[PDB]
Amino acid sequence: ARTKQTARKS
Amino acid sequence: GSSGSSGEISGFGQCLVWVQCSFPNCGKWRRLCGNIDPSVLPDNWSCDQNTDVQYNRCDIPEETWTGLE
Ligand SMILES: [Zn+2]
Repeated sequence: ARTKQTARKS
Repeated sequence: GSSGSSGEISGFGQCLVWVQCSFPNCGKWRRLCGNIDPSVLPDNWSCDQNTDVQYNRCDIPEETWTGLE
């Protein structure tokens, strides 16, 4: 199972 | 922000966590709650293991996360 993180942005 | 330091935490500077479905015919990325950490999640995680009932199934399409629509 791959995992990542992102910023709450547009 | 704007400086070389580990653990970026500040006001309005919120992080997010995503998990990819274990099925190759899915490969979908679902969002998770900010209290959850990817180092405490299963190696066989799937859409059926999601926290949000709006996307808790492999037969549900991936979300429009591209901005605001
Ligand atoms: Zn799935």
